[PDB]
Amino acid sequence: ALSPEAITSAQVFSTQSKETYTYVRCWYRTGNSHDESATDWEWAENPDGSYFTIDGYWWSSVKNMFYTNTSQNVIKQRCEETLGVTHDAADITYFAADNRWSYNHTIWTNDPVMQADQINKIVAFGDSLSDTGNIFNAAQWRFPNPDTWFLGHFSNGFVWTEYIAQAKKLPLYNWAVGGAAGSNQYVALTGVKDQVLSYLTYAKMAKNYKPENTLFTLEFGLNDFMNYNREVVDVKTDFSTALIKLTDAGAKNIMLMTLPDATKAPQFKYSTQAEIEKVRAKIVEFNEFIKAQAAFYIIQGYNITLYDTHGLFEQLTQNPQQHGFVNASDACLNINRASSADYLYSHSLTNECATHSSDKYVFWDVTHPTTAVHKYIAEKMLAPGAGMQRFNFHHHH
Repeated sequence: ALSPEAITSAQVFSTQSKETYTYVRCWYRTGNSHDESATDWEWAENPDGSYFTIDGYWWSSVKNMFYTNTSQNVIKQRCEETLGVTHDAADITYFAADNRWSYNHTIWTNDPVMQADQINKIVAFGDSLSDTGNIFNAAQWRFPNPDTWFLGHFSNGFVWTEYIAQAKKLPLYNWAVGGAAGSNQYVALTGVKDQVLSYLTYAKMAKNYKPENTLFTLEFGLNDFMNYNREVVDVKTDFSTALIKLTDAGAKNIMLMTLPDATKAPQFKYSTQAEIEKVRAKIVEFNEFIKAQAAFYIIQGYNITLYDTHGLFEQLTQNPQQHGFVNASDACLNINRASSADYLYSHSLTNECATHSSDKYVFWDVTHPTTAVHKYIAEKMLAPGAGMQRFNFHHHH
């Protein structure tokens, strides 16, 4: 496909010189709880009510990104003042757009010249456990259905990387691509190493970029073993290639996680016991490769953190009450089958899930965890002595 070395320094100068402007689309949850995924938007405004604009330049290889010097905190504030949402689950997100026909484009705040060693952004690689909108924009906002899945997330709200970024007051730049059944119809199945290569081309257009100051998150293989029936040896090769690529490019801070036992998801109520054991054995074997890769990069001198998401998902499915949940075996939504077509449609919650609330359910659909589970994983990764102390964070009064 495309590599950072294809981009010349003449092209970097030429792209950075094109100082233009764009508008910001402020999205918000219209409902007042995580049970309701529906979103709406308004354009960001200045304090006087006139349309807000950001100066900067655009760059892409095909999937445009806007680079600005306007701080991420300023943009969020402008969206919060414009919408004036008075409910608790506003879950506001913001994107660059010239007009109503444009899709959601990431805004990247360029780094300053005066830079030390503090973490100044989060960069996510992964699948439908991390995706915040990449398959959604490729599907022209049809997949997953925005009435039932929260604006491009394969959940009813924020994913675990977004809650980590909120807690650390950092921006999150997502490269994760949802590989859920039916995703292959919008973009062809590419490796996590292709997400690293795509990232690297965008970071080459960024100003004053120091990859040692990025917190990278990497989770892959769930969709590869669940529906793309990949072999452990091939996912191992794609995973290790990606880590060689990231660390050769100067990454120093990486967060890794084991895969949860996918076979516990409600979709496996419609599977054979043979398919259960086959999928489980792949995960168990691949988790041991994730653990070895982490220990290898710790000995090489990198700042690695590893989180046992698998151990947590066992505890959650074994005894959901012990962790603040009520149900760990059923889909909150009234979906009684495993079909790719179901992501194209809106669905009601079951009577049982409307009674307990989606915050008490482990699973949102037949595959994916609820936003409450994502928030729980983030809380555990954030806990004192759970590993994040090894990263250089800024303090905020």
